[PDB]
Parts: sequence; C-alpha cells; structure tokens
Amino acid sequence: DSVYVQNPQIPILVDRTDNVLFRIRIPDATKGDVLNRLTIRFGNEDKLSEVKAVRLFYAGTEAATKGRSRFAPVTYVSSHNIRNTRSANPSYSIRQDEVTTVANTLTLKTRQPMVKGINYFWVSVEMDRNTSLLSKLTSTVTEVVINDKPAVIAGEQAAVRRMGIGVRHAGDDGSASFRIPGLVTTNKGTLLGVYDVRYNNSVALQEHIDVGLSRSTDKGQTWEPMRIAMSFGETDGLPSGQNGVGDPSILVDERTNTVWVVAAWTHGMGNARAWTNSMPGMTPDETAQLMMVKSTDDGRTWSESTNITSQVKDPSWCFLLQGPGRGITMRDGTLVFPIQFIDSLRVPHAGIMYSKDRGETWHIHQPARTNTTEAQVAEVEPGVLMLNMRDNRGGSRAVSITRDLGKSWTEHSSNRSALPESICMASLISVKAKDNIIGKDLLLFSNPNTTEGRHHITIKASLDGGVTWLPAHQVLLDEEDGWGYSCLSMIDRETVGIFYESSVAHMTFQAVKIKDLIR
Amino acid sequence: DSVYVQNPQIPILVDRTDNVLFRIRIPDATKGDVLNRLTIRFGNEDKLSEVKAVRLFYAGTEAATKGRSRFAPVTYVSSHNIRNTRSANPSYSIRQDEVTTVANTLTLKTRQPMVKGINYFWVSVEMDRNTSLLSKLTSTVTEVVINDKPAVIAGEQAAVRRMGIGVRHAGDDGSASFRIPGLVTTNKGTLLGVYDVRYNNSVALQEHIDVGLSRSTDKGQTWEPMRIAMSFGETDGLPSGQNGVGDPSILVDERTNTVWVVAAWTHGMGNARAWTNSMPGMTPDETAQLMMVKSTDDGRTWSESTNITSQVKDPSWCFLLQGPGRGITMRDGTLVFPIQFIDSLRVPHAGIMYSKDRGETWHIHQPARTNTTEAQVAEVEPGVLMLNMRDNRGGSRAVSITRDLGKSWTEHSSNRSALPESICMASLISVKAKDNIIGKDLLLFSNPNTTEGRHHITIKASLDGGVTWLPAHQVLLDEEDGWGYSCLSMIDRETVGIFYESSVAHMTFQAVKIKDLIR
Ligand SMILES: CC(=O)N[C@@H]1[C@@H]([C@H](O)[C@H](O)CO)O[C@@](O[C@H]2[C@@H](O)[C@@H](CO)O[C@@H](O[C@@H]([C@H](O)[C@@H](O)C=O)[C@H](O)CO)[C@@H]2O)(C(=O)O)C[C@@H]1O
Ligand SMILES: CC(=O)N[C@@H]1[C@@H]([C@H](O)[C@H](O)CO)O[C@@](O[C@H]2[C@@H](O)[C@@H](CO)O[C@@H](O[C@@H]([C@H](O)[C@@H](O)C=O)[C@H](O)CO)[C@@H]2O)(C(=O)O)C[C@@H]1O
Repeated sequence: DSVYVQNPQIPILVDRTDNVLFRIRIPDATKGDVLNRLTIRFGNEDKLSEVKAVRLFYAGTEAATKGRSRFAPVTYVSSHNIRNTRSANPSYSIRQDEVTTVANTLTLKTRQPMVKGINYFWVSVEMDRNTSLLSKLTSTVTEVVINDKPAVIAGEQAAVRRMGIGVRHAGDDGSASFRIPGLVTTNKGTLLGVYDVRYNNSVALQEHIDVGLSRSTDKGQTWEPMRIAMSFGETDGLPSGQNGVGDPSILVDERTNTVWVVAAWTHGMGNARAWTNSMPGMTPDETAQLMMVKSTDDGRTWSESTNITSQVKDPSWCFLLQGPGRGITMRDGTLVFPIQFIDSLRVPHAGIMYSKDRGETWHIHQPARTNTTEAQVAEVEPGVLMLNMRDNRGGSRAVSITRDLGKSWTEHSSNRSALPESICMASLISVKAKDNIIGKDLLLFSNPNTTEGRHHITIKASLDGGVTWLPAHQVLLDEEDGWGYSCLSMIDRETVGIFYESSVAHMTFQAVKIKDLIR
Repeated sequence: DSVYVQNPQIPILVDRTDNVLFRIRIPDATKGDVLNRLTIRFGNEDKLSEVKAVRLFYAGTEAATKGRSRFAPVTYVSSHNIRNTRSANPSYSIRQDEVTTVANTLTLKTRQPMVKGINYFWVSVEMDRNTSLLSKLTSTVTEVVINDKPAVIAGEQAAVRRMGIGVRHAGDDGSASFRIPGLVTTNKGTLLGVYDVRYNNSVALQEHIDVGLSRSTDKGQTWEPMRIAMSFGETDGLPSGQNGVGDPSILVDERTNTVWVVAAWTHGMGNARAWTNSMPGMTPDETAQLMMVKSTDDGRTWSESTNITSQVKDPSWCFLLQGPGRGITMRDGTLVFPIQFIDSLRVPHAGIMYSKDRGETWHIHQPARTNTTEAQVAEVEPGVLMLNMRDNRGGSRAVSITRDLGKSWTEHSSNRSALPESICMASLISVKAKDNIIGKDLLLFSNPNTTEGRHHITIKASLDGGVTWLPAHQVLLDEEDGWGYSCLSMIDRETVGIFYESSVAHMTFQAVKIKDLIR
C-alpha cells in the first residue's frame, strides 16, 4: 500500500495518439497484487471537450541492477523510431483500460496480476487534433486501489501540463531525422520554421542534408506541408551525400517582409564531419560555402541560391558559417545574421554579418570572443547588439556588446555568469515595449537550463536588458532528454512561439503567454 | 600517376540488385580529369550467362582528414538500412554506365569531371536470381583510361569471388535486425536456419525477440517464408518487450528426423541485458528459462514450448542457456546441445547438455573450463566429444575433450593455440569418412579469423581430428566487418553450407565444395 506518481513536465502533442500524463511505480508488490482501479481528477477550469481519450498501460517490471527510483523501464513513446513516433510502442506497453468521454473524475481498471517487486503503469492522454496550443491540463492521481484497499500515494504530480505540436517527426517524408530549428514571424503574422532534413541518419554535414521549411498562417495550430527552401542535389555530378546544406538561420527583413535563409553548403568531404574537415580556400572544392535564398511571397516559394562566400570569408579560415537559428532587422533597417569561423589554427570564433542594402551585400568585421561557436544576436537598445554565444569552456553563455556592427566588442555584465549551458545552441530575441502586452522592453532566451546534457528546455525573460534573469520569469517546457536546439519568435502581442528539438518530437512548436513568463 | 583497384573477398548475393565487384581509388587527379573507359576481363570458364548486369558508379572524393589508403568514403551497399539493403544508396553512388550483356571483355565509360585529389569509382555486379551458389567469378581490371591515356594499375585484385544468398536482410517482415544463426541438414536434405528476430533494434535479451526459421528443400537456392519457431508474446500480461526468447541452438535427431530448437526466454528484466540482469532462482520471474520446441514434419510446423529449466539448472546459477548455433546426434543416438551458465559469483562456464531418450529428459554434469561462454560440440571419434569454446581471456579458442558426457574434461593439444579468435561465437562440425567425397574424417570450423574485431569469416578443415589446421585447408568468405556469428552444416557428400552474419546480410548462406577446402 505505497505507490509513487510522476506528472512529467513534457509537451502534450495535439497530433499524437499517446502522450505520457502520469508514470507510476509500485515498488514493493507481492506476486498476484492487482491495481483494481485508479482515479484521475482534472482542474475545474480544464477544457475536457478537447480530451479525446485517457488510457492506462502496464509496462511490466524493472531489471535487478537498475535501482528502485526510475518511473519507467524504457521510453514509452519514441521520438526517434521512423516506423512509429505517434503512439506507445505496443511491445513495451499493454492497454489495461480506456475512457473516450472524459469527466473531471475518471476511473481506470486492470485485472493484471503484478510480479514481486517493481511494477510500472502509466496514463496516456490523447487530445483532439484541433486542441488549442494555449490549453493547459491540471491532473492528479487522487486514488489507487490494490487488493480492494486504497494505497498511500506519493510523488510530485502538481505540474501544469502544456500542449505542443510535432511539426516534424523522425521518418516524416522519408527523412531519418530533422535538426537545427530556426523560427521567424513575417509582417503578415505567418510563422516560418527552418531545419536540416537529414535523410540518411542524424549526423551533421557532410551528408545528404537539405534545408526544409514549415509555414503556419494560424499561429501554429496548422503547418503547411514541408517546402525545401534550399538543396544542391547532384551538383557537378558529385553524390547528394557529398552536396549537403544545413545549420540554417532565417530572418525577416521587417522593412520589405522579404524572408532570408543562410546555410552552409559542403561539396565533397567524403562522409566525414565538416567541423574538422572543412579546409582553407574559397572554392566549393576547397571549403564550405555560405549560401542564401529569399522569399518575397511570405515564405511560400524560394529564390535559387546565391553564393556570398567571396564577400565575407577570409581565405585562411578553415570554415565560415551562419550561427543556426535566426537573424534580426535592427530599428535602422540593418539586416544581421550571427556567424562563426574556424581560423587557420582551428580556433572557433563567434561574430556577426550584416547588410545595409536589404541583403544585396554582406560584411563581417572582428570576432567577439575566442573559442565560441553558435551565437544569436538581439538589439537590446537602439544601435546596441548583444551577442549570446556557445562557449567551449563550458558551464555558461558568453555575452558581448557591439555599437559598431562588430568592429569593436565589450564584455556584458552577464558574461559567463547569468545563463547556465552544457555547450549547446541557445535562442535570444528582443521585444519592444510597444510590441507586447507587458508594455516593457523584454529579452527572451531559451536553451537547455543545465550545465550537463540536453534537457530542462526553459524560456527565460529579462526586464533589464539581460543583466538579470529572475527565476520567477521562467517557464520549464521539457524536463526530459533531447538534442537541445531551440528558436524563439513572438507570435503576436501576448504570446511567444518556440520551435525546438524536444523529448517528444525532432521539431516541436509550443506557444506561451507572456503573462505566464512575467508575473 | 597510378590507379588502385581492390577485388574485395565478400559474398556476391544472387538476391541483391548491387554487389561490390571492384572498388577503385584515383588518388592524384587534376580537376577536370575524366575516366573515359575501364575494361574488365573474366576467366575463360566463368558462367557469364548468369551475370544480369555490370554498373560503374562514381562516389565523389574523400575527407581531408581520412588519409589516402581507403577504397571508399562510405558503405556503398548497406546491410543495416531497413529501407534499402538490396541496391546501392543512391545518395552515395551515381551510375555512370551499365552493360546488360556480359562478355569475357567488358568496357564501362563515364563523362564525369574528377575533383582535384582522391576520386572513388566502383563496379557493381547483379546476378540472375537463379544463379548457382557454387558459381565463381575470376575478374580483373585490365585497362583504365584517363584523358585518353591508359593509366598504370596497382593493387591485389586476384580474388576468386563466390556467390551467396541473403536469407534475412535488416527490415524484412518488419524486424529491425536478425542475429545468432543456427543451421542443420534434416534426413530429407532440408536446410533449417534459426535466428533471433530482433524487432525494435539489435540489442540482446531482454527485448522483443522471437526465434525465426528459414527452410530450403533445394540446398539454399530458395528459402520458404520465415516461420516463428518460438515466441512468448504477452505471457502473464507482461509486454512482448519483457518476453523475449533468443540465442537459439538447433539439432536434428538423426534417428527420428525430429528437429529440436532450444532458446533462452527472459520474462520481466525491464529493458536491460539478461547477461548482467538474470539472477539466481528457478521461476520465470526470477531467472532466464531454458525452453524447447520440436518439429516432426521436417521443420514445417513447431510444437508449443516445453520448459526444461527444472531438469538441468542449479538454483544458485544467475543464468543457464544453450550455446548458440547447433547441437548434434552422437553415433549411439545421444542428443547433445552445448550450454553455458553464470555461477553465483558471475563467472561464466561452457559445458554440454544431453538426452539419451530422444529428448524426453536432459542432463548437465561438470563445466569444461572457467571464464568460457559460447561453445559448439562435435563427436571427433566414437564416444569422444570435442567442446570448442569462446574464451574471455582473448586471442584463441579453448578446446577440451570428454568421453563421459562432461563428468570429466581433458585439455586438447589445440587448446588456446591453434584457432585465433576475437571473443566471438564459432561453429565446429564433424564429417565421417563414409559421409563425404574426400573419404576421410573431417573437422570443419568457422569464425572471424582475427584476434581483433569481427571480419575475415573463414571455413577451416582438419584431417587429424583438430590437432592441426593447415593454412592451405582454409577458404576466406568475408574480409569486411560484420557481427561475426556463423553455423556450418554439410548439405550433401560434396558441399558444406555456412549460415552466418556477414558484411552483406544479417543472415547469409553460402555453399563451398569440400574439394576447395582440401587440395
Ligand atoms: C556544422 C556543424 O558541425 N554542426 C553543428 C555542430 C558543431 O560542430 C558545433 O556547434 C561546434 O562545436 O554541433 C552539433 O553537433 C555536435 C555535437 O553532437 C557534439 C557533441 O555530441 O559533437 C560534435 O562533434 C564532435 C563529435 O566528437 C563527433 O564524433 C560527432 O560527429 C567532434 O569531435 C567535433 O566537435 C558535433 O558536431 C550539436 O551540438 O548538436 C550539430 C550542429 O549541426
Ligand atoms: C546475452 C546473450 O546471450 N547474448 C549474446 C552475447 C553474450 O552476452 C556474450 O557471449 C557473453 O559474453 O554475445 C553477443 O553480444 C555481445 C556483443 O554485442 C558485445 C560487443 O560486440 O557486447 C556484449 O555486451 C557487453 C556490453 O558491456 C553491454 O553493455 C552491451 O550490451 C557485456 O559486457 C557482455 O559481454 C554483448 O552481449 C555478441 O558477442 O555478439 C550476442 C549474443 O546474443
């Protein structure tokens, strides 16, 4: 009569058959014990009309050497299995009960005789496909009955669960995986999400990789079928596997609504990683190429690729590429893409690349900091760019300031202190006071909020230009393991959108009210 | 400059679209160089009528960091990709030319401008599906033309190539992988091949694993659809992922033609490895179960499973299971399966389990040797069993003798000396003088012929009861990387069959003339 319940803070996907609502460990069972019924209660203000079904599963027992504090023996719903990312793997979970009309109180039953020791059950919630992304479930296991005696319930299960949508699942359109998210909002309020389409596997360039794009005109409820924003197929009669293009960055020219996508095209390089194999020079045969496409129809169709390598790459650099995620338009109309280069001695540096002429020509000046890679840039005050950098030293984000488009750089007070990381891509955006419901300038940041691994994907807000990130002004979205990359874009005045690699899908979209972030 | 050719000693699969005949490295190319023409010559006695097509592919260049001695940048034809194991991955190889009528001289052409430095081409052979498994190609690249000047050819390319058949490819019947081959010949000359059907991935028990069986009544030219010899589905309401059965061993009762299959059923154990997680006791909830099925109709249908655990397992053992591969009938009608057990202190021991009553009851006496696992047994002389053991000490096979069914054991002269291994399953069989064309007692052995990795799958023959394995009495079948497990069975008086995990398919069958092994 002692049962442990977890309510995991992971997204409930509106497009999934199964989502883990509760994991349950019964640690000290006698052979033949039966979980006769368990009762679930939903908060009074929950929209139960959007809940399609609730299922109780049994997942058997634990291995003798894996200890007694786990809530599962295995991943119940895979985000990697190309054959099934949408329902529980039936080989790990057997359905005991199912309810297809959901009330505020709900009872699930089993007749399953338990084995001696640890026994695992879990509750799946299925949502209607048209469920609001802003909907929230407050669910609690209130009663567990074993051998017709109510059992003592323990565990943190008070989580307020949020909805999301799997824009790209492993295997979609025959692609093994999707990685490296970028997100912008066009002047028409259209969401544009870019990513690597990694056809063969999940390894970085060099490989068969194109830049894909997902488009939504209804704030992420619906996503139009995947467009290929950029591709090099069998250029020069070299295999598509030696013509990959990826690590995309996307920005909206706020003056013209012209959408720009920059990416790294690797030509040759056998089947090895560009990071260690891209070499000095300028030609496609010599070094990775900086390539760009544009859309003048709000991201519906895409220009042929233009090669901008000659404009910005020093010949001595082993590798120049965009910082993955997004770029910005400044108040004065300057277009800015974060960049990174590996110098002649294999030392990586983060910096910025900008256009003054609507993207006709691009310029790079001085690197911001030694041994940095992926970076995102925000205009924190007029003419003042904040670069927020992945740092190979580990532990925390590097933060620098330029007032001269990266001719010179100043360390910010928050440098290597305020924002923990595990050496991973992070998103930073600025929101003007007049452009959001709070009526105050915001910085919004997202990354895996840990110094080890990639998990606890969190949106953080700053009211003081990134000097301070109060714990209260943070929302945890995904406490389980993923590939960690994310990108933020304001959807409207009241909600921020996050397009990220999650524990529940390769490309996950969630929408969060600013009023949830700030007070 | 020179051009390098390799003729890799790997099986040409009769059921494949593409097979690597030649790999070609042009190391010192000038940008724009064109391989105009390449001429292939076949031996005068080759059966070119069963060659369906020959293709020339281009696979681009090499990575800067991967040196200049490789014959490819990547696996051309995958044995793991569930979406395609039968043709070249089109993202790594572009077809230049194709010939569908093959003569003793053959010319392939390209117009492809080469990149500066290393350029890779390769020759694919496609065989008629009804190609004899005993057929051999003797092929050499005799001319390579670059910029209408013949180039200097170098490299070992004098291999005599052999045919094979992919009985099981990764992805077949929705299964991620197939592992752990066993092979017997029934009294009706029927080949029976058993293996793990590993549905979710390629990891060992505990997982969703069944024992599959492939049957051939024409010496391996054709294989009947996969039968499930053994399965535990959702026994006791535990998931199929916690009801795996695998590491199968198969023997023919030569007196009755009754076919027996023994396998390890793991019940519970979360999603962890049975090797470290099976614990002392006797019940399915406590420890791995030794389970058996039989076929009285030459392997067409299979009995329900019988639980043998209580007859032979010491309660203090963490784990008792069959040695994967095959068992034997002795001259006196005793049925013998090799076995292995992990004692109370986690020390593994190889031994034998036998029946004197046509498989009604089974008995285990003493272990042969400390820190041994997988073993195969042959009757080398009347009443004299040779156990050939995987040894955790590394470098070489353990070999012991019993003449009292393992009550007592003697080290053989060949022990830890004569047969190199990398710690891997190996096959051993005996052939009586009156049962084969040579008219002499044979021992035949197969394993990866190396002390490191799993490659150079080789059949070895001994004329002196395993005292000596002369280098001349050996056939190399697969010089490239695989999972290494194999099982031998005589097909008829003239040919040995090998069912093995190869570089070209999860379950590969080849047939070899004894007269190729011996002089
Ligand atoms: C163009 C490019 O390289 N792509 C990006 C890559 C970058 O290299 C880093 O931003 C800069 O350091 O980062 C990502 O992938 C990383 C990560 O997986 C990391 C840790 O797992 O390993 C890395 O590669 C290692 C490893 O050992 C190698 O075995 C893997 O290939 C090598 O030794 C050199 O770094 C691996 O490249 C990532 O963070 O997710 C994917 C991103 O597209
Ligand atoms: C359970 C069982 O009966 N399975 C068989 C297994 C046996 O465990 C060994 O004979 C015992 O020594 O052998 C095979 O699997 C091996 C192999 O994959 C090997 C690496 O090539 O790793 C091994 O696992 C390691 C690693 O640590 C573990 O963490 C990985 O799983 C562990 O220490 C056991 O040695 C892994 O068991 C093999 O040789 O191919 C396949 C065969 O089914």
